[PDB]
Amino acid sequence: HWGYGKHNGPEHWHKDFPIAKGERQSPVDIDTHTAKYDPSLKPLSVSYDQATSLRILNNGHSFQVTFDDSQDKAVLKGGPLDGTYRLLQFHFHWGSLDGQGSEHTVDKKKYAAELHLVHWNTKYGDVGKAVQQPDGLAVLGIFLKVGSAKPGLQKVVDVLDSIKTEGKSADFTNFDPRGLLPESLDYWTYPGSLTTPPLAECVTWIVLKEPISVSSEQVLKFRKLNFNGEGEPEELMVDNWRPAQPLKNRQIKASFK
Ligand SMILES: COc1cc2c[n+](Cc3cc(OC)c(OC)c(OC)c3)ccc2cc1OS(N)(=O)=O
Ligand SMILES: [Zn+2]
Repeated sequence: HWGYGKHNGPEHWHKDFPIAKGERQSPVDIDTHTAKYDPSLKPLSVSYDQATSLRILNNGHSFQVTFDDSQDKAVLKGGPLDGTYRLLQFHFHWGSLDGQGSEHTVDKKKYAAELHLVHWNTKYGDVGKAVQQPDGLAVLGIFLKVGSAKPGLQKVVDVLDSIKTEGKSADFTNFDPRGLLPESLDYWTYPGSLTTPPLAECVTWIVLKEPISVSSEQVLKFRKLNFNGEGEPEELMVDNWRPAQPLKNRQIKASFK
């Protein structure tokens, strides 16, 4: 089954998921000199004041915080989107070294990690239906660089000890995702896919220009999670990122000049 190792990593995924070689795969390198300023793009509207986090889970390839998406509590709208998208979860991708870990790159520059906030289009009623649609999901991507600590991330960092191995989960209530956002909401956008299997091409990507800073002590605690389940040979959860895919017939648009 798929993963990020030598024998089951991204270069192998196409054998189980032929769409891995598709026309709108993610992530991509963002070439800042060929991205196109689009003045018709609206500002992002991020309404997270009513968010209700539920649980944090090690799913064997990442860790994720899940939210209550049974109502329009935490929604994303505006930008390139039509309609309302509800926040479902966030998770991270990170590296074994501070020079790698992000999935998207900017002028070939890799960041230490990348935060994905996954939202689904309420027009489709449930996330399972949305993944079958070209505009089903919107993923907000935020880069992490190593520097000063990010205080709003520390509650996540402090609980990772309790979900060290695959399948462990814990109650994780009253977490405010607004503490993870950069100051500016300037963004690039392009049509893309999930970066994990089944790699469905259902995502409007929104990648923020401004990275957030995290401390070396914060990101080191990511690197001590395990891919394996408890009682299996230990395997540190690092480099759980898919490399950049061909842009093919797509245009990256920028909201900022
Ligand atoms: C942890 O990484 C991810 C978890 C995801 C989890 N989901 C949830 C999901 C995905 C589904 O199908 C793919 C579902 O229908 C089978 C479904 O029914 C409830 C729920 C969707 C997209 C995801 C994308 C993810 O990665 S990414 N990098 O493309 O944002
Ligand atoms: Zn992701």
